[PDB]
Amino acid sequence: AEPEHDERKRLGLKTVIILSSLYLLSIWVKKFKWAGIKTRKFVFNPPKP
Amino acid sequence: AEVTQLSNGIVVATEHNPSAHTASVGVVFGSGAANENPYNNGVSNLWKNIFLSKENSAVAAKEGLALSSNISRDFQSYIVSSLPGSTDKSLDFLNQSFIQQKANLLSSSNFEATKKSVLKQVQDFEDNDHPNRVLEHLHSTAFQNTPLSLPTRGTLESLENLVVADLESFANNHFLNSNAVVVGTGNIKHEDLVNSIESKNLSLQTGTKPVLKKKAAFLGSEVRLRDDTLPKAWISLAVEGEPVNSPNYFVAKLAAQIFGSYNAFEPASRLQGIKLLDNIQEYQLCDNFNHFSLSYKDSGLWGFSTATRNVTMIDDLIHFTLKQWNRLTISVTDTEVERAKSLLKLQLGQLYESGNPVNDANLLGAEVLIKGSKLSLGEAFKKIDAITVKDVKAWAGKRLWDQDIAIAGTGQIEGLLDYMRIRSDMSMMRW
Repeated sequence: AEPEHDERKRLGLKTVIILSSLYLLSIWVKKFKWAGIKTRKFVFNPPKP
Repeated sequence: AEVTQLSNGIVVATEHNPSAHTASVGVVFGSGAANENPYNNGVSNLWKNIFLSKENSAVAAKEGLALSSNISRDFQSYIVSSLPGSTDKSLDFLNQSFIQQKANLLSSSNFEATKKSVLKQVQDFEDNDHPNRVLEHLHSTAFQNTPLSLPTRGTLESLENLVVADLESFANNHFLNSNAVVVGTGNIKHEDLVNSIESKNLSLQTGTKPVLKKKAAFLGSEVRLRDDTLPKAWISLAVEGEPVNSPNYFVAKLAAQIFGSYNAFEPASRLQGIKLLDNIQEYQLCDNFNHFSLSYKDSGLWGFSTATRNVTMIDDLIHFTLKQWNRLTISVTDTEVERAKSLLKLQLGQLYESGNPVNDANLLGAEVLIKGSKLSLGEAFKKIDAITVKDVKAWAGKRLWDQDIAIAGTGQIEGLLDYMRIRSDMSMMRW
């Protein structure tokens, strides 16, 4: 019923390792690209009439 | 074209020039706004204002003398202009105001009248001088929590909380002998001035040195002063430039000349040999722009400033300008460099040799305070002509390519994109 069984799981192992890494890596890259926005600071000085 | 400078007890620096009609004398101290604190910020500017107060100014006017002062970042100067014959009476007024009246100028009626004037002065600046206001904030964010961040005119809050004691405290710590240089420009001889100085002895606070601090540093950042009620957008953007006495001091200044300055309303300006103009004139991306290479003791800023009414295309203005700067690292041409050399000489000449001795004094004073001497205009040209395309590329690849930037702006800057978008344009994709 599942002749591809052994080979399927071998490919899954490579696929899951690459994707996991890509996932962890993207998180890091995203945080870096967003650091300026995340730590951005505002100050309000009410304008005189 | 003579740079004479000798030291007795005080360091005297002069630059005599036969035909001049007038002569300027003054003392230049090796301390400015970069030596102040966030809390006594504006003390130097305050000093300048009392030195030019109606009282002290009238005393010099009777004698036929004119007063002038300039507060900068690394230095400070007090100058008195006179006729070539009254070169001695300028020194009398100089000493009388820095030893005799260094307590009479600080009266409770004079101080309050002056303080009230610098307050309306600094306020007017913040309310209307947008291009300089932006340039000042550029230094503020670029060099935050560092000496160069403090504005020369001081802040309104530090100014209104300033007292006579703060003036004295600063004066007794910086207006010292080892942190001063007496400058004389106009037509008077070096030997003519040094004698009148070495005549009157009295050291007055000799051996005393000014306080130390921490080194200036550039921090890639931005300050956005959005104001939709203003009819334009004023922006200034820059990278860490070159300090005075840097090997690339001239390479940097030449690089800024390549892009130069522009004014969309002046027919001749639209015709300059600047590639960037082909891009910005199609949709008229700005009313004006000007590049600069600001140099100070510890650091500097290299970048440009611009003003525009095309508020929906600010991103194209920034994009085309940064793409041109990318060229300095990879494809600047021989003729662009050569055009810059010629124009740099013309501007450097027009500065160093104007028909005004007060400008000469500031230029001479500021230089001798940092390097102990002044490079002759002819010496500069030799260095300028020696710059090759390879030099500009090596410089740009270190100072401009994929380097942090500092941004400041005011007015209708909604169209000025985020930091990272601007920062990404400091380079190009390649195989």
